[PDB]
Amino acid sequence: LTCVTKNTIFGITTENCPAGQNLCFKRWHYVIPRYTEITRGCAATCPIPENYDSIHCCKTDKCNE
Amino acid sequence: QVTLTLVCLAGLLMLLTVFGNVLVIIAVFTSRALKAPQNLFLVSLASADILVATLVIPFSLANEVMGYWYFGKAWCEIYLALDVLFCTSSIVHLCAISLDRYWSITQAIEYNLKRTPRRIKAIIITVWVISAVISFPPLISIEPRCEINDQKWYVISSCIGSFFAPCLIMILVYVRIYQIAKRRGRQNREKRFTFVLAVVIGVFVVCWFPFFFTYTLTAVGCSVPRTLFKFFFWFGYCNSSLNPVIYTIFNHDFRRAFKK
Repeated sequence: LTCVTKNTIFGITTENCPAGQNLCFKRWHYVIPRYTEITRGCAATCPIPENYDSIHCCKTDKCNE
Repeated sequence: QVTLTLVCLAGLLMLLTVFGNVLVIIAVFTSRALKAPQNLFLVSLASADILVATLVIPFSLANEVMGYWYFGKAWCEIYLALDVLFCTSSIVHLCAISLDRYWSITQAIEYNLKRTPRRIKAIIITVWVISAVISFPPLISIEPRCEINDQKWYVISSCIGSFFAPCLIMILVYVRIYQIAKRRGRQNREKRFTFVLAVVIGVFVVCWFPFFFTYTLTAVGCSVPRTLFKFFFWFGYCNSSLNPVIYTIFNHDFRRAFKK
C-alpha cells in the first residue's frame, strides 16, 4: 500500500501503488562488504529471492520503512 | 572455472603488490641516492601501507567467491574499519607529503637547519593517527553476512573524509605551490621527486575516483550496475599494485636499486 519507495538522503518518499500489488516487499541485494543495496516496492504477495538474497515481505501498510 | 580464474587473478595481484612494495621499501632503505635523503621515508611508508593492504584483498576475494561471510561479526567489523583505514591512510599520506612540500617551499626564507628526520617522523606518526581517528569514529558510531548497518550517512561521511576533502586540500596546496613558483639547465633530485609524486597523485585520483563517485551516487539514490561497481571497487586494489611501477618507471635510481 502506502509504504516507503525511495529511502535515502534528501528526503524519504512514501507512496501508494495500484491494486493487485498491495503488499510491500523490501529486497536486500549485497554487492560488496560495504554496499548492501535495498529495493523497496510493491507486489501482489511478494517476489522471489533470486541469487539467495534477503527479502522481507510485508502485508500491512508502512512496514518496509 | 570462473572462481578459479578470479582467485588466480587476485592472487597474482596480491603477489605483484607485495613484491613491488617490498622492493620499494628495500630500495628506500638501501643505496645512497635513496637512503641518505629523508623525504623517501614517506615513500617507504606509502609502500608499507600498500603492502599491508594485502590482508584486505584476500578477504574481499573470499567474500566474492563464496558469496557469504565466513569469518564472524568481530572480524567483519575489524575488516571494514581497517579496509577504510588503509585507503584513507594512503590518500592522507599523499596530502601530508604535499603539505610538507608547501611548508618547506615557504620556510626557506626564514632559514632552516638539518632537523629533517624529526619532522619527517613527526608527519609519519601524525598522518597515521589522523587516518585512524577520521575513520574509526564514524564506524563505531554507526546465515552469516558481513554488513554495514547504514542510515545512508556513513557513505557520505566516509567519502568526504576519505576522498573529496583530501583531494580539495591537495588541489589548493598545489595551486599555491604553482603560484609561488611562478612568482619566483638540468633537473635536480627534488624536481624528480616532485614529478614522481605528482604522477602518483594522478594515478591515485584516476584509480579511486570512479568507486567513490558511484558510492556517493548510491548515497544520493542512483542505482549502479553491479559488475561495473565491483570492477571499480577492485580497481583501487589494482592501483595498490600500480604504484611501485610508477616509482620504477619515472625515476632511474629506483630502477638501478631494483636491478641490484
